[PDB]
Amino acid sequence: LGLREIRIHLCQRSPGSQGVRDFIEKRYVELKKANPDLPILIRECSDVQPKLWARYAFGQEKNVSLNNFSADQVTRTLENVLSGKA
Amino acid sequence: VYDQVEFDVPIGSRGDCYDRYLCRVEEMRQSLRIISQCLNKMPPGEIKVDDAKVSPPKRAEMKTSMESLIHHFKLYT
Amino acid sequence: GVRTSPTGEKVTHTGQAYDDGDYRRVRFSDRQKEVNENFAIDLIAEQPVSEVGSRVISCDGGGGALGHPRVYINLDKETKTGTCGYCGLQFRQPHH
Amino acid sequence: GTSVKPIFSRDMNEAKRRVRELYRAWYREVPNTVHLFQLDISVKQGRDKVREMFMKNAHVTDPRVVDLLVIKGKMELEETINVWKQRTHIMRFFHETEAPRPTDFLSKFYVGHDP
Amino acid sequence: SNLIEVFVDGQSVMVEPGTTVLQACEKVGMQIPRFCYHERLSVAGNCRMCLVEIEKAPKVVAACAMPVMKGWNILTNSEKSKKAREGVMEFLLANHPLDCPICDQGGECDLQDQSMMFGSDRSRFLEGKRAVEDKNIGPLVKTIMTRCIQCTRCIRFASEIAGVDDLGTTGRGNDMQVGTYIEKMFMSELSGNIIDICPVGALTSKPYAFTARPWETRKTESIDVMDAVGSNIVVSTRTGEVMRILPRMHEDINEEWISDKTRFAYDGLKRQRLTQPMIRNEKGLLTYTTWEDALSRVAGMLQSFQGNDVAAIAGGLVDAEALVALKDLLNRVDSDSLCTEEVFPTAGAGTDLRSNYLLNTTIAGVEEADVILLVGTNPRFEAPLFNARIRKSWLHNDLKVALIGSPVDLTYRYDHLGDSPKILQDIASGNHPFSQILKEAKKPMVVLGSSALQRSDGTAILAAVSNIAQNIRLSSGVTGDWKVMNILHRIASQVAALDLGYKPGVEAIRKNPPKVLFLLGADGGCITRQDLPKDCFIIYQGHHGDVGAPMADVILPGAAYTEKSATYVNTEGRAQQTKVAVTPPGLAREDWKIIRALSEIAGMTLPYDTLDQVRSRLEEVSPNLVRYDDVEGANYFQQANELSKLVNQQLLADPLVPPQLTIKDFYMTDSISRASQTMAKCVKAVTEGI
Amino acid sequence: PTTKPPTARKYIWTNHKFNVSGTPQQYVPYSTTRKKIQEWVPPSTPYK
Amino acid sequence: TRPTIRPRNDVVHKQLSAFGQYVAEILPKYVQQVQVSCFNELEIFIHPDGVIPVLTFLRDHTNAQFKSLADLTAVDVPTRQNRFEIVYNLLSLRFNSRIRVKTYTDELTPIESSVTVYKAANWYEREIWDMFGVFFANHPDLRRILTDYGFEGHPFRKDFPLSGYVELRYDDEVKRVVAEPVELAQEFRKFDLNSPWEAFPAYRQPPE
Amino acid sequence: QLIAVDEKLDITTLTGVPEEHIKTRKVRIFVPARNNMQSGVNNTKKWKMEFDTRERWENPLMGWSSTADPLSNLVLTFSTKEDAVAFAEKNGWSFDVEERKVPKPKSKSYGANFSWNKRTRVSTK
Ligand code: SF4
Ligand code: SF4
Ligand code: FES
Ligand SMILES: [Mg+2]
Ligand SMILES: [Zn+2]
Repeated sequence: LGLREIRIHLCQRSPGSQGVRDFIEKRYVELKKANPDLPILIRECSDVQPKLWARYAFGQEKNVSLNNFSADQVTRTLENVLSGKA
Repeated sequence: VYDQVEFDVPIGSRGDCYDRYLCRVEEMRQSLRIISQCLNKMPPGEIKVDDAKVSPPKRAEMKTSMESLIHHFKLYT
Repeated sequence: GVRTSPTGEKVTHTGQAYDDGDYRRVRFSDRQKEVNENFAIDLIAEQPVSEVGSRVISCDGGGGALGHPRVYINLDKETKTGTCGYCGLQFRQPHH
Repeated sequence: GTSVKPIFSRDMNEAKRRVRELYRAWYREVPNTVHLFQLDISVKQGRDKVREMFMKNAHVTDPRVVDLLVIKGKMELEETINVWKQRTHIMRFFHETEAPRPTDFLSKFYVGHDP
Repeated sequence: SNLIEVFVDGQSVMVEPGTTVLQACEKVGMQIPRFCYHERLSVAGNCRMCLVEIEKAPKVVAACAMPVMKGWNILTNSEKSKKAREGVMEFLLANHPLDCPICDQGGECDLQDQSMMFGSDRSRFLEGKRAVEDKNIGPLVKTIMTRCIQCTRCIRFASEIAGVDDLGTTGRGNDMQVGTYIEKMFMSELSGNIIDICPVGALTSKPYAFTARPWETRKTESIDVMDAVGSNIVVSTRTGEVMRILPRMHEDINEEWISDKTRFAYDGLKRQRLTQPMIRNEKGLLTYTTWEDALSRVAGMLQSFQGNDVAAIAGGLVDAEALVALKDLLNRVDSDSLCTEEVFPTAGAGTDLRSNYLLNTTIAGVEEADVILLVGTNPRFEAPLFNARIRKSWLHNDLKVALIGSPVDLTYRYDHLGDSPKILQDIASGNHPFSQILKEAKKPMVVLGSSALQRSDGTAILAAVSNIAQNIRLSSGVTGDWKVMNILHRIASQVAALDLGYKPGVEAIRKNPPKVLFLLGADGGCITRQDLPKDCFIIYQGHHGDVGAPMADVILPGAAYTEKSATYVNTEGRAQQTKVAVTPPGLAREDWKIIRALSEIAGMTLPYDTLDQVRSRLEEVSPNLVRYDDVEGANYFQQANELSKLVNQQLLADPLVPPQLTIKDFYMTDSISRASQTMAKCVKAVTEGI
Repeated sequence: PTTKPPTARKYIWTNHKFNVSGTPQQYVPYSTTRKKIQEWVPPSTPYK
Repeated sequence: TRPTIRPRNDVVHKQLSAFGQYVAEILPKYVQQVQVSCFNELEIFIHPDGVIPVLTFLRDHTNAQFKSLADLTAVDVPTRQNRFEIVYNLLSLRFNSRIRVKTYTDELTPIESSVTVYKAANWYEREIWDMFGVFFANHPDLRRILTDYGFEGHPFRKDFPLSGYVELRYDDEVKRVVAEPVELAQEFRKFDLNSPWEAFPAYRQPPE
Repeated sequence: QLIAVDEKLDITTLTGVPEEHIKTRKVRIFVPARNNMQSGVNNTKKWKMEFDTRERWENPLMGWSSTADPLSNLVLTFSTKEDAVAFAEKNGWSFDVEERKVPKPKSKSYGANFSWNKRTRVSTK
């Protein structure tokens, strides 16, 4: 229930990652200034698919696919994870 | 050098054990003949090919000259 | 130059000797440990240094073809003796 | 097409038929092997061992591989029937002097480095 | 385009102008015999072994130095070429000593092999041989100069690659000798490489002498962990023992060379090793125990506590697999106090963006820059091969180098702006001439050393360097993808730990002192028992007895980098893997296996059971850790720079002083090199000549 | 050897030994090299 | 050039080349290649399907009369898609000549048995089956010849280890010989011997 | 006629290899690195397949080096990477492939040793 880290795996030039890329290019910084003590690790995937990882207390974590999402979709799912839902 | 020696080839006619035994005894006699010829015609000279990339050099040369030591080392390793 | 160890085991010229806690020592019970008594380091140290009147000397170990490959040794360093890499014999130039 | 030629069987059905014939022959032979070699095992143990060997190669899906396995099994049966094998050869299937090795991670970690 | 057509034995080849005969021959797979030519050194042309006949020409040419011409037909196997080779080999062997049985070069000698392949099989030399006196150039390179063939490879390497002009030739004619003409040690961070370049047994390794033959050795290709360069190496082992370390060619990283520590620190692994688990007895003394007992004690202590009460510190030689295993294990306890000894600023972007803590230009990119700014670093000793690349660029591309910090000797001429950090702001405000110089630089580089980030004002220094890179990007525009910003690391484990989410620095431990502390090869002495509460449980896992082991309650013997297949990430960001050369001694085990066994003992069993499953977990956490030669990545300099300008902490009025000011501080830096007797000999030799 | 004596050397045995197998003096093989890996010795003083 | 170098014979080279052309002309359905080595040995590379016809021709042809099978063995080259190379050496007493016939197979492709042509083949094929695992169809009695009873694997394959996988000893608890995984007190020591310099320019391969 | 099998080649059941030395082994497919002590390149032409290193221990009686794995000396030669990959796949071994490392072409100029204004001029010969 207690979020500890966020991991975003986005591919460098795959089309399906484009929206995710856009998000990092536009609205990552604001998020970082909203949660200045929260690890948001941005890493690169191989040719498979985008992914978002959310880790919680005591080692529990789950992942949500960000394939073909736009920037609005990734913002929506991210603020869904940061809030006490889903 | 088997083209330079004279000997006969024993031949059987029955194809049985006895003929093969006779052939082997006669081949021993022919071997004595060939050995006599080889003893009389042994020539002088070296006993391995004079090519140090194949045959090892003599010990005296191996302890004297650089190329001989190199070739001895490489041929034995 | 064979010396003994605290357990009494003889020390080889390579310096090998079992420790007190080592169980392998049991292999020498009722038997003996084979040790060669002629330490080559001391024997070659016993040989006198040859003095020659040339900057370069040659060594083949003695006996001609029954020795080692013939090598040439430089004797320019005054405060050192030239040593054969095969035999261990030492050569120098007359000094003082 | 992949253009491959057969050994004996055209597809997996004929291969399975040959497997069943070989299994029948081995099952029939087991009691004679127990009697002739003077084995201390039971007939049930021998038939279970026979069953175990067949199960090991159960996964194979290629008819040529199955054909070769059946050929090897027939060769082994011929060796056994003619008493070309000795008692040691028959008992080698049972690994009676090999100490058991645990498959758990902790047991392997304790004993050594091998995975 | 401009390609010209030549012929090798009648076979047509298209080559660029300026290509030599040897390179044209190489294109069709024909290797010309050589002794003095090295493709990474200046052309000499003195050995004369490369003579080849050009069709319709009466004089043979030196293939290594002669450019090809249009329509030339190179005859590599003609009578003239073979006779030239035989004559040159005869001249080379006339005065060579009969030393092969006692020469360490035997079995891997270019002289021996080329005599076998291109020379005669016998001698007609009926005179006496020359003998020259030996030279002393230090405790690393053994010298027997009667074997010298005067190819001058060592001199050219020393002048060109190492920047040291101590080597030369004295006399002339048959009496010409290679040396220093005075008693002087050729002491350099790259000196040992002259053993490799020397084609004969004239120069050899002193620690390696008389121990092995090349045909005996088994070769394992792996990676070096003595710094963050990630040099590719070959490990030579015989009958379960590590015999020596050799360079392995990687054009992008080290490309033929290794540093002296990388080459001679293998000696340390043979002593002060942890071989068995240890606990504390009734008298507070460390006593050998079984794996079960130590693991049970650690598991009970770990089940006792939870959260902030558990912490871990990762040392400088830890691999990615063990790091992720320990992170998962401490996460199961709901602990997030996973730290490294090396400090990186955490404000702003921090570790969120990879480019914030990487050498983004990459090691190869140094060959394309025209200006490089060095800030608070000593690249010569922190990253010797990176400094070698800088010198290569300085020599061949007329690269301009400027340094901010103490005036160290870098083996090339550089401009010294100063040592105060205020200069950074002066370059960030545009009130410095070097700001103008950077403005007109179309391929500029700024490199900030990790050792300069260890002071309290490291965050402000990073912010100032980011401001300089910002002004470069703004004034000069965007040059495509050049990645001006750069961070130079010195610890092999730092980049992987940052990738996995470890907290850089040890401050979190100081702020919340734990009751259970894990020391994963941590030997920097950053935290002692004074910084921790009494009766604190300390666990050390490693391979050497050093700073960390005597203070621990339980000792868990691990494997060294030569004893496992493990992942290490470059200061570039490139992930590479080592291979097993020998197995861990005694009862020591693979580190991730130790952590997994402990997790199973403690009740929180980790999912992975094999190495492949641990690497799958690594891919889950950070997918770049399983791409084993990739170095390309995205650049997020804009976001990191924007996040770096909201904290305005101030600089300190203290000069930037690198931790290693001279060569003596180079040899012993980590646990393995501190246990090495060869490094101790090097320290004694550099502190006093004698 | 009475008319053709062998060359004298200071290291040649002065007393021949026959085959000693099956006796206490028999040869026993052993490794002639020293220890390869040196272990860490913990300190003898308490740590707290 | 004279004393140490082996002399060459050109009459035999010409005759062998002519006979190779003759055989290739008569049997275009199976002959893929013909070669004459420079020490005067003639080889014919054929498709596997022609094992029986070609051999029969060579055995019974009036101008060939290769009525003796000197040797039959296999060579394993793992880099080839068809792993195994089958080699027949034939001798003609009428014309005092020798010929070599080569074909190929893989692990799963049978080769027709040539026992109907040469009786001597009977054991040779068995050996090939034992050492390499190549199956021969229509063999009168195909089984192991060289290895121990129940031996697993084919030891002459390149990927088979030199010391194998099992070793034998006598066990007193079961009072019999038993087999166990191999353990060696001294591991066999691999030597890396090849020189890094090319020896024979006449055999240099194109750089691809 | 033909039967047209549509499976993947798999000969592990016929090679006689024990199961442990099939599933737990990792093979490496690579072009060997040139020995840095010599300039010859003739040993960097072919592909090599080798097995992962296992434990070696000292023999108690003579101190010799003892092993328990039978594949410690097995090294295979291949013309191409694809051939080695196919062999490893059909033998059931899991493998790691390393791309061939080729030295990049270099621009050599003997005249540059004596440049009028560049740093490439040599101070000694
Ligand atoms: S350098 Fe080479 S040729 Fe000279 S002695 Fe040593 S091994 Fe022999
Ligand atoms: S010491 Fe070695 S590298 Fe230097 S000139 Fe002599 S042979 Fe060449
Ligand atoms: S290699 Fe060309 S002269 Fe030496
Ligand atoms: Mg050398
Ligand atoms: Zn001597």
